[PDB]
Amino acid sequence: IAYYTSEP
Amino acid sequence: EVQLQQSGAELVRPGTSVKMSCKAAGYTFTKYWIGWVKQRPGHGLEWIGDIHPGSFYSNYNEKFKGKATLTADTSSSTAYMQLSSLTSEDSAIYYCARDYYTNYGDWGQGTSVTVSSAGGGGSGGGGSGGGGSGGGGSDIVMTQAAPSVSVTPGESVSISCRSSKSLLHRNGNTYLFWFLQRPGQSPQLLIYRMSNLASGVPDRFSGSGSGTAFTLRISRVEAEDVGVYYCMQHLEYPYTFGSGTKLELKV
Repeated sequence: IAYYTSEP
Repeated sequence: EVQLQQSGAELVRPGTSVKMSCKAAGYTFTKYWIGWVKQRPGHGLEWIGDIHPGSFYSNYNEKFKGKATLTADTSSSTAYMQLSSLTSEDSAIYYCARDYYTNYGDWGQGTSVTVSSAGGGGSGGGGSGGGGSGGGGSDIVMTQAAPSVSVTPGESVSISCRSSKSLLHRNGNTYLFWFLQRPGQSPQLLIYRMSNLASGVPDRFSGSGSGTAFTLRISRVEAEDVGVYYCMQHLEYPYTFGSGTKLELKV
């Protein structure tokens, strides 16, 4: 999971 | 199991502030985004923002800029939301939810905030904050055409939603979610990425769609299916919900 957005 | 434990109800005067907590158990706190949701009677569900307790990156719905401030304390695995300068529009139940690969599957029990002249002095001032956002263009409008639907028990029903743009991602997934909120409960995730059944949800529930139009089909409706069904898009910030479809039994 990206640390900079939750958007897929 | 994953648990999110939220702080106690607040009853506070106009003009005060509150700071509420969401204590996380059962998973790695610094790995997953936590989102916050406002449930105000007559106003469905509304997405506030999210935060990554590992990086402290945060993103806000612009509607809440100057209203909500999100923080996290990794020493106690606790996330916080401060609401500043409270008005009667802020009276609502506020939820935290863990974002598991875009699925808001784990929800806190909610913190009730009631603004009233007969209330207290609140938590006191604080870090009023900021952090957003999506690109700053148009938000995705999620429309549920029916505010309610009445069904005979054991018969089946369709709940409809549509999005103002396609929710189809280039990875092939369609970022559409269905939630049910029963009386006195937190929202429950039913279907994730358009057609995937969430753990522990009966396979009486089915999700389908085109990309811009969607159907939650509830086969053989039971008493435990009564509540408000919401669609939500998790494609782009800010995340947005439909206005909700109340299912009632015609018993």
